[PDB]
Amino acid sequence: MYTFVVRDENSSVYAEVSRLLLATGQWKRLRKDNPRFNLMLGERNRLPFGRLGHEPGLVQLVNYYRGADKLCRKASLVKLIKTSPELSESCTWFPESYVIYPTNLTDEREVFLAAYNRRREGREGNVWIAKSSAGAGILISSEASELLDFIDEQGQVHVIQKYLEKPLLLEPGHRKFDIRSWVLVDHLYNIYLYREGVLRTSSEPYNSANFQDKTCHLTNHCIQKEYSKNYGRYEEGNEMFFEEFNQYLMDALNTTLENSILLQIKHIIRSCLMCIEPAISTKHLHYQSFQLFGFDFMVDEELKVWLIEVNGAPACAQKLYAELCQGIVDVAISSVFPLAPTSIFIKLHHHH
Amino acid sequence: MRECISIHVGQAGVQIGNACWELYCLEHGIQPDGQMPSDKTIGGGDDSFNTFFSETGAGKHVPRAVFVDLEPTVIDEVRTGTYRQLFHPEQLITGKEDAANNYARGHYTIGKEIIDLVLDRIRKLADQCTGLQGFLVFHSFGGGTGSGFTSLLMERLSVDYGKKSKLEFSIYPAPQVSTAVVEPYNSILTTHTTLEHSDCAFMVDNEAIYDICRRNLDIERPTYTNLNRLISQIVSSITASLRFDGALNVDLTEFQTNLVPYPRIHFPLATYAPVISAEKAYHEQLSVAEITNACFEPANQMVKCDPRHGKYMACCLLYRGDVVPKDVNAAIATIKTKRSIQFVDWCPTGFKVGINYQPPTVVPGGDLAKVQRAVCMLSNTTAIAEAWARLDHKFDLMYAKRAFVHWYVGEGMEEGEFSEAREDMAALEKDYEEVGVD
Amino acid sequence: MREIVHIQAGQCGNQIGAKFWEVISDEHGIDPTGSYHGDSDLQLERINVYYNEATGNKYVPRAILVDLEPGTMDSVRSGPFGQIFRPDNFVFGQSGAGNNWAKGHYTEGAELVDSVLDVVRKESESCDCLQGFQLTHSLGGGTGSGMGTLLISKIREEYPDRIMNTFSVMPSPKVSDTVVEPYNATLSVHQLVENTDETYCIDNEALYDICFRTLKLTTPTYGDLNHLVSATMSGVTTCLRFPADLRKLAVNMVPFPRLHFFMPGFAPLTSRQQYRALTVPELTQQMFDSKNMMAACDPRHGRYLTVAAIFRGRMSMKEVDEQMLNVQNKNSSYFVEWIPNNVKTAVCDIPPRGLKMSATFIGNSTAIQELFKRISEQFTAMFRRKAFLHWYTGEGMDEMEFTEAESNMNDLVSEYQQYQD
Amino acid sequence: MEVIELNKCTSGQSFEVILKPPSDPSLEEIQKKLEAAEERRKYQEAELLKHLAE
Ligand SMILES: Nc1nc2c(ncn2[C@@H]2O[C@H](COP(=O)(O)OP(=O)(O)OP(=O)(O)O)[C@@H](O)[C@H]2O)c(=O)[nH]1
Ligand SMILES: Nc1ncnc2c1ncn2[C@@H]1O[C@H](COP(=O)(O)OP(=O)(O)CP(=O)(O)O)[C@@H](O)[C@H]1O
Ligand SMILES: Nc1nc2c(ncn2[C@@H]2O[C@H](COP(=O)(O)OP(=O)(O)O)[C@@H](O)[C@H]2O)c(=O)[nH]1
Ligand SMILES: [Ca+2]
Ligand SMILES: [Ca+2]
Ligand SMILES: [Ca+2]
Ligand SMILES: [Mg+2]
Ligand SMILES: [Mg+2]
Ligand SMILES: [Mg+2]
Repeated sequence: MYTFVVRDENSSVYAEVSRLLLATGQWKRLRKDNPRFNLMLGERNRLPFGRLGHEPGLVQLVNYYRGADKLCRKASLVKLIKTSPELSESCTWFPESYVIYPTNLTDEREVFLAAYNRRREGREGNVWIAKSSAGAGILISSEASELLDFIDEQGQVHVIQKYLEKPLLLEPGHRKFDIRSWVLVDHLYNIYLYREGVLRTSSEPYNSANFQDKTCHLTNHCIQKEYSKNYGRYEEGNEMFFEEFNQYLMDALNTTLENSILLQIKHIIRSCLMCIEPAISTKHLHYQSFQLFGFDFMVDEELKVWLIEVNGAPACAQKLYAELCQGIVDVAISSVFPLAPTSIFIKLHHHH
Repeated sequence: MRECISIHVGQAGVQIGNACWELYCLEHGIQPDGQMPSDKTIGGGDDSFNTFFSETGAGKHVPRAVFVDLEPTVIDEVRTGTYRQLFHPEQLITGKEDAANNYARGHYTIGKEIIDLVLDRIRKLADQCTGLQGFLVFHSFGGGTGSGFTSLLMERLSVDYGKKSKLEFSIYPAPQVSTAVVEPYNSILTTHTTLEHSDCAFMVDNEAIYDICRRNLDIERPTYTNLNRLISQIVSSITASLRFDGALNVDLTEFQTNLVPYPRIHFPLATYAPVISAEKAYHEQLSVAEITNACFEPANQMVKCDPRHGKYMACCLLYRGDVVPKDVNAAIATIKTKRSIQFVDWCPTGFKVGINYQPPTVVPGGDLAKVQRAVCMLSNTTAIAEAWARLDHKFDLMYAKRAFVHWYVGEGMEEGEFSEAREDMAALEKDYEEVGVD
Repeated sequence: MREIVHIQAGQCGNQIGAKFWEVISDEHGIDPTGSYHGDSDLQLERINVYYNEATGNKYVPRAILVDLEPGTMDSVRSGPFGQIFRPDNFVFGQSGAGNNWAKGHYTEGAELVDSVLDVVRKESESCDCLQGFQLTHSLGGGTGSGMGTLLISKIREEYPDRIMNTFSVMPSPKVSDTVVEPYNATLSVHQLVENTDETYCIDNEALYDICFRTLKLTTPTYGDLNHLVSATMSGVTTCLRFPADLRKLAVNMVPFPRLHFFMPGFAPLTSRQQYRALTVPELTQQMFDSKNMMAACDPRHGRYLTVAAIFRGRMSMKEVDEQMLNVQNKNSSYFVEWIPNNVKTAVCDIPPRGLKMSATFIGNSTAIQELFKRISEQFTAMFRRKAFLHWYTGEGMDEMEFTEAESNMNDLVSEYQQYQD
Repeated sequence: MEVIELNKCTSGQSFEVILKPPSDPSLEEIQKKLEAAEERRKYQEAELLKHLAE
């Protein structure tokens, strides 16, 4: 009989994993402060890693990798890419980004302006986007003065990265979108990619001559369902799954989702996770870690995939909770604590 | 030459002291009767090993050590054991009943009655020193004597020997080998009152020594003898520079200088490699790079924690055996390019290295195999603050209900000394965070 | 040299105490005449803890036999190991206590208490370093209950800083001599709440059910009940008699000064299929099973503040840790989570006479409040009607003293109740 | 990657490698603490004996 504790009541994913664990009749939930546990569905912020793996005779497993915040933070991800030889500063799949501290606080203010002046002089498209982790607060603009003045009015670190002025637009609609991939990394650091993804689409026609109205530029599920007037028109909940999106790429572009996009996604997922493996691996540690990741991608009119951000505590598509949460238990939890297919994941083999 | 007086307090300090001095004798060629054939200056000399041994006219080499315990069964082993001849009786001090795992009982009730006697025996050792460096104090966190009487001894040592350095070898409490529920109380009480009096302290987590013994030595259920022999190798590595000819860590003052930039943060992390089972058919001898890289593996640290998520303030590499500087730097370069070694911006990113050509000695019939080269890394990581967190949390669970507190109040301790001590540890945890986190 | 002075008072106290000295005297190789005849030095290692060494290598128990009537102690003097006790250590009267706590505590017992303390003082003075005292007695009678608690009170006055430990047989209507037992037990519990560091609660109802349902004894006797108490007393004291400290034990078992009433357990308990070997999992499953416990309290009705186990015999110490850490990690809902690592395990290589390996269980559980609740209920059922009070008021006691004992025990239950939540 | 302060002798050598440059209570007061706790023990035992005498 295995024991687990829940320390994040707001986790829709592990609320299901926890519900499934109890359904097996071989997992017993304990009070969130009971140390004699096998599995910890820990909190997002300030998870007490230093207290794991010190109970005699208990193999302990936690659903977060200590150190993965380096990847799941706007500014952190930028510094990781620019300072990591595995990713280098010439990383071809990550938009040119800069870390900018508000003037009321290293900082890349000047380095951003140099690249800006270069584009402005060369007649090139010079539209950037400013954002931060403390957002629901985003600003898209082509003037550098507006971008920097918007970050000073705030008080937290921000990031300015190039705005993809040529995004691939679905038809009919002429509308932006993004791709959400779910990636599970187990205690052995095997990288499993959920076969099911979701395209969070914009129900508004993309308009390059008006970044003021951010409902056709931002494909967030909350913004489309709150400030967009065509929500749920083309697909239910502004969500298109891989089957529909794949068939579209064949009828329209004469290509497949695997060849034109998924190869680059799998490559980007591997590159990011292999990079930090030495820093976060629990291979020789006194406890084990796994974690579900939400990778967000952009696709341009050349079918080139770009990495937007990586979410360390992602949610799932309503239609995909059952299958994916079951997959977590199968490969992540029961692989360490077995019970008394055709997998839903795609193993991204790599060198450890 | 400057002398070092070792003090062993409580069962843990006495039995670890017994294991170290056994090893020192094997290392310096001293026999159980105290005789040292290689010592050509009979009844005197200022050699490096004389920092730990005085000499009688009869050529006996007497440890500059004091063993203190409130109950006599552990020291009586020393009095009748293999090395009973090394120490004369005045060096072995035992009461008739212990502190019952009660800090207040060892610090106040019993400690008050025996403190002046201990200081008198220590003064006798100090009177044989032409230039005393300081003291090395061995004790447990959890025992009532180890915690309670040790902290009182440190306070008095700071009075009687103000200009002398004091180093600790402290045994951190682990449930796998402890039967006492109150050790979190004792550990925090004694760390609070000892902090300002200790210049550098080497914590050994019994949980670490235990797994190293089960994993590397294949000891299914280790004993204190197994733990103590392994612990005395690390201690021998740390005190070798004081007992042998060298230039790194040649006196106690150099430990604080090289390992403690901030006085309160004086808890270096010890890592030792390799530990090889003697029962093995025969092991492939590891290289300088391999044993150096092992120094950044959590599995051979004296305290289980993740240095990859701390910051280094200092770092010493103490090699023993067939090692030359060429191999060391080759391994270090290779480790920087692979490992996660983040230093504080106000400290250089460097490694002080010491090499002693004599390979590690091992007690015959012991558990550790004879290896051609070994290294002990002393690094001051903020990652060791995990050990304070764990311990402080257990304290909080019991103190929230005042569990077992009446035992301390009953010996004359005020309840406020609990919160005063816990607040100090909370500050200690804040210091580690201000130093190692952005 | 950490000596323990043993005291047994009253019928129950001396009959249970007698068998205890019969059991451990067999374990230490001491024959009925005090001459050692074992074959292991471990038998003599800690022998002075309970035995004095006399001329001719004779070992004399450090026991003081007390009673207000001569009957029971005449049995001991004529029983198996009767000759091994010091003649001067028999202190007794002739009036008896009539199962009356007031007689043992204020009138009859009060006249006899000083001569007992002279014997205690004689034994303590000759101790190199006295650990503390241990008393065996019942709470439902007069001498062991009434005078026993009077002794504990006077011993704590003269030795305030010594550990006071008792084995106390709690009454039960099922195995009950007189109806006034609830009265005597309630009056004694208050004394024990104040003046003992550790009290092992032994419930005659539990000892009965074990002898009936588990041991398959059709008609249990007091002798059969005492065989279980002897086997338990030998188990809990194994840490003291072989290769630790009374005060150290108390420190790790007693988190609150008044909650020092333990539930002991023993394993195996086999019926005469008695030669079969008992694996470590079986020792552990039984040791924690309620049917193996002698407090007649269902531990699943409360929570363990602290638990101690002692395993005896040559067994797999690695497999011991695996099984103990299995009962904890498979029922941690019955252990308070605010005392980390409150389950301790000890091993001893010498098993009891006739067992390859055994396990003794010592638990500080809040389920023990069920025991004091039963006693409190029986007490109130009679006291509300003042039934049988004249036996006690006739000895100088006042109804006020009963009202206070009632409240004291109900406060004790309230205290147990708050830590169970 | 610089080596400095290389010291050599018969029984070993020591050096320093740099990979990157940077960016009490008096004796009286102790007696008081000890004697205060002893006074609190004496007071607590006086209350016990006073209780037992009652
Ligand atoms: N590594 C190691 N730890 C020990 C040894 N002896 C005791 N300990 C640890 O020390 C803690 C208990 O402290 P002790 O040293 O036994 O107690 P004490 O210092 O004698 O003080 P008292 O309470 O008076 O007995 C437990 O955590 C033990 O695991 C030993 O020989 N080696
Ligand atoms: N450089 C860029 N070029 C084009 N579009 C961008 C962009 N940066 C952000 N976006 C738009 O913003 C949306 C995602 O914003 P971002 O992920 O930075 O904020 P967020 O983290 O609060 C949303 P989530 O974490 O749920 O994916 C995408 O749908 C994308 O269309
Ligand atoms: N287990 C056990 N209980 C007993 C024995 N003798 C009496 N009792 C119990 O003890 C209580 C009676 O107390 P008793 O010792 O006879 O009175 P005392 O001699 O005046 O102290 C009743 O609850 C009895 O059930 C015995 O030999 N064994
Ligand atoms: Ca000499
Ligand atoms: Ca000082
Ligand atoms: Ca009379
Ligand atoms: Mg986000
Ligand atoms: Mg001790
Ligand atoms: Mg009777």
